[PDB]
Amino acid sequence: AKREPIHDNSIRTEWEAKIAKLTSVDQATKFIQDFRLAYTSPFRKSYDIDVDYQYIERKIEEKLSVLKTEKLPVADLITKATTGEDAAAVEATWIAKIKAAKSKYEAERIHIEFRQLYKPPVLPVNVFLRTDAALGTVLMEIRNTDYYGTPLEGLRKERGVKVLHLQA
Amino acid sequence: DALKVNRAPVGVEPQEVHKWLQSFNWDFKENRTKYPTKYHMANETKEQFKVIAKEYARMEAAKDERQFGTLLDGLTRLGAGNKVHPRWGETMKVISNFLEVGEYNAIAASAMLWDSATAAEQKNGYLAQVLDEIRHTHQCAFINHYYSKHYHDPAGHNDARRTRAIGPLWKGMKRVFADGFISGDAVECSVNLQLVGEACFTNPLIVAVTEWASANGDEITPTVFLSVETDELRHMANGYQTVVSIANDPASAKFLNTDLNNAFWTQQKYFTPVLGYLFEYGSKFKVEPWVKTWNRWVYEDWGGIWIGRLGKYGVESPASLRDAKRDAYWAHHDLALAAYAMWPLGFARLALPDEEDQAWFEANYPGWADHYGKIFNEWKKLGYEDPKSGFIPYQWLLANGHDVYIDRVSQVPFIPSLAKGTGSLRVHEFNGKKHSLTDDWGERQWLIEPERYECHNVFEQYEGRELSEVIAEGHGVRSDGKTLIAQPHTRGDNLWTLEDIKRAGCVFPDPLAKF
Amino acid sequence: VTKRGLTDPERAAIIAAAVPDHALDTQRKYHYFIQPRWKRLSEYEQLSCYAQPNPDWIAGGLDWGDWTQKFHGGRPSWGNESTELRTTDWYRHRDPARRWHHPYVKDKSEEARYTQRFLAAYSSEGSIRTIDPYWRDEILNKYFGALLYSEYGLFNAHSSVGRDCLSDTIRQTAVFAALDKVDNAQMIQMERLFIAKLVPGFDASTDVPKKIWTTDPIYSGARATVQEIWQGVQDWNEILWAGHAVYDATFGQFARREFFQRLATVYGDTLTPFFTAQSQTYFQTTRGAIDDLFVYCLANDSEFGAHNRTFLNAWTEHYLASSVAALKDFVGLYAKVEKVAGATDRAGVSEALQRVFGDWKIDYADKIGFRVDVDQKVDAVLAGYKN
Ligand SMILES: [Cl-]
Ligand SMILES: [Cl-]
Ligand SMILES: [Cl-]
Ligand SMILES: [Cl-]
Ligand SMILES: [Fe+3]
Ligand SMILES: [Fe+3]
Repeated sequence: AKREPIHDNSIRTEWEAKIAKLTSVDQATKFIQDFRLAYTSPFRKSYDIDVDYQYIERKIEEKLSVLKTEKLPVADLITKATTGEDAAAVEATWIAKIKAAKSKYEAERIHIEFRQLYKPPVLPVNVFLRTDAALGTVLMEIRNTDYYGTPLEGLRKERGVKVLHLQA
Repeated sequence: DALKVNRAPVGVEPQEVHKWLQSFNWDFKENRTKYPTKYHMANETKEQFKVIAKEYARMEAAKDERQFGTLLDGLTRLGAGNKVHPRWGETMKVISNFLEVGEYNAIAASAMLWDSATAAEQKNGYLAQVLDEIRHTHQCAFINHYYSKHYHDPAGHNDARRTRAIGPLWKGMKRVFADGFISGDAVECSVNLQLVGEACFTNPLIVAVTEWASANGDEITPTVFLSVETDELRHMANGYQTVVSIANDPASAKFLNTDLNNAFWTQQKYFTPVLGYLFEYGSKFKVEPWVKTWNRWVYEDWGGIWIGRLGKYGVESPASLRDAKRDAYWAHHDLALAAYAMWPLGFARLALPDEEDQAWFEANYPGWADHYGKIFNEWKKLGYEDPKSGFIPYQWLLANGHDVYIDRVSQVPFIPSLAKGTGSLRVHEFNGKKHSLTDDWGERQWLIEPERYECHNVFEQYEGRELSEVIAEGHGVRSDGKTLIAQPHTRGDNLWTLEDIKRAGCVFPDPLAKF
Repeated sequence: VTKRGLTDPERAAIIAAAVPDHALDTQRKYHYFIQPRWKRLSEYEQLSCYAQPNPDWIAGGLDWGDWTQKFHGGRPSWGNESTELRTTDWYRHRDPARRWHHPYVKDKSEEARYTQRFLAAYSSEGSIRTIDPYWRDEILNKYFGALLYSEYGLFNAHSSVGRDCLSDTIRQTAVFAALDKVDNAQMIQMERLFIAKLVPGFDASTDVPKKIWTTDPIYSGARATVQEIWQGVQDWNEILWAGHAVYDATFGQFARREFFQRLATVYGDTLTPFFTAQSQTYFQTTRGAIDDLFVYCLANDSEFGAHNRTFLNAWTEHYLASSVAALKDFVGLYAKVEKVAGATDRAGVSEALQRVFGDWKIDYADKIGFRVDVDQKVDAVLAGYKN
């Protein structure tokens, strides 16, 4: 109905209050994963904070990152995800998943979900970036094969849009 | 020995060093690009220009000294900064600052291409462009810096790096000349930047801007842009060498023409309407009708000759070229309606076409008078220029059923009920959100790649808010804190303030609520 | 000849009638809202700052909303995922040399043209006649040649930095640092090509230098480190810090200044100091900017300083170990040089290492809270000095 101001508003303030209550890496990791699944990507559960979610995500990241440096052994910052998983094992899992994808629709959701679950600070930056690059290579190879082969009418059905208007 | 030696005077020329550059890279297992890509640039690729760092600096510094002499010595003595027709001085607020973001993002794009290449020579060609695009960022900045000091209206010349964020035309510039340059397969980015952006648009555009500028009294922009132009052939060559470097990869036959067609459509979707609008409506003295210019630049020079030279590497002219040409007749006039109607969201002072301009438009675009001419004349009669009127044409558009939509992919505005161009509205709901698309090529991009295209539009951010509050929050005011930067006329009297905007009660709707 | 509005009488009269008779605002300072680092806003800041169009969700950005086009999968055009370090404002960095493009190329042009005048005169002078031939042929040509590969690798480490980094002043600092490094490599080869014109039989091909860089134990640790900094990571702050503030500030300074520059002036080499003068000037210029980014901006960020120090200290521990190993391999080269007491003997190398590690402790380690025992590092390297 009526948006509040862009950069300072009650939605961002409410989420800042929630973030301030996070006191452990485990708690903040569940918080950020739940947040990214709920509010990010075309497959998000809700657009209710659309104009604020990117700023809020930044603030969650900052909280988790400081909790990591305050609470974790330094070596874990290099070798582990904040889920407790080994970072190289996460890379191996998700590369294998996308290499097994049978369509661009399976592959796109694998890549999107990898980012929702493991975007830094969950996974170390160097491991994340090289995994994201490997996944994107495969996703593009599948998507860009015969890119113009399906008519728009077919793509609309494959995507699953509800068509609300087509100008004559 | 210690007594005998050849004492002839010798130095070492740049090409003598460059001969050895290819040998500077070495083999190791991890020596490969970090970025996602479908292609492999061949390790033996060469570069056309044999430029080493010392010679790079020598050649660019010499150009700078001539340029800054003209600007800071000669033109200042002539008072030339205030001898520009106001319409054009206002247009340069937008042209220089919007092009600046393309220069800036091209730095990062060229560095990503340097990362993509393996051959030291190909890396070095991209590196020269990295440095040139820094130069050009500071050159566009310098134009607006000089206008800020010497032109009668410094507002908007002096703060566009924040005030551009208020308005809708900035979002489309970010697609073609910021995000399109850096977000994707490096080869897709190279086609957006070098093969299309520069070879099709920037190379002739930079020169054309200088012709419109000099015609309208601006000698600042020719001084700078004619120097920028001397660097561009090296960047077009980088794009050529991108294609050469992948020609033996089987991936090129699978993928290259798709990336090229998508990039061509991307670039033209913005520049076809926007450049014609800035040239024809942002000028007093006219150089050439945009419809003629577009056909020469895009269809003949680029789509024919320049892309033809890449046929030996499997490149085809874009499948979407004919569709682009069909929209180039009226697209910029359609855009003019939106730009004039939403003037308070800009950072420039606009001028409705006067009687002489109207005659020029109808002579070169028969049919203009009976459509756009009548609309503009009605807006003037309703008080377009008059701050006491409470009249802003975006509200007239809504009252008369002429809704404005934003393409989710290109960010370009579309008014289907008034458009003479070829766009057509598609509205889809996906996972609880509605999306408006405006052509077959962009709709395909969105349907296949929805996670690449999640840009919030001005109606989504500003929904239900009153216009003067948006402008004030975005700093769209002069130093008195109340007079708008943007204006609907170019005169020195009767400038609009926040209170004058508030009188209109313009509150942003959700254009997709009806669907 | 086209009419120009400035000079054509009719158009100039039309323009004069259209131009308001007074200015429409008084604020003539371009990007007057930039926070100045110094007493007055500089032209460097005006032309550089906020050119990058970051939104509010990247610290310091003035724009809003998502990017218009992202990578397949969703990677943003620029994003916080690009580095572990955090800050209240990515735009804070300032190069103390205030280099925008024009002063950068102006200064390098001076060096470009003066270099060719110097070479034409040096060849006319015949001054190469007094260089020690063994230094010239067996040490300088081969091992200084091989060093160009270190400079070239550090150059290339910047490719992903130039794409990934999060503000305009940082991008300029990074690109100018990169060009200076490739310049160093090109200048080493220029010196070798010049000597080849004066000394019959002197081979300026890179074949032998490259074989040494890629296979000689003397450069094994250095090459391993450069390969890791360039191609083993993508965090752009990790690259700049490891490359310039650790590896190049220890190994690089030792090789360029303590080995090639210093020993040139014990073996009668009147040519090499002209070339090392440039690389050492570039090193100190780059250091000024690297220091501002990592110390003023990041290690001492009001909200994230301790967090950033945790990462910077972890990186330093790792890359200092790599650089110590690189120097331990490198000091094997002294077995091949003519002894000069106080310069190439174990005691002379010890003092050289005390300078490099002692200077490094003051210039970087102390500033990020990294504890380092200088004598320990000196002794660790000297274990590689052959008996
Ligand atoms: Cl939810
Ligand atoms: Cl596990
Ligand atoms: Cl600010
Ligand atoms: Cl010899
Ligand atoms: Fe440029
Ligand atoms: Fe360019």
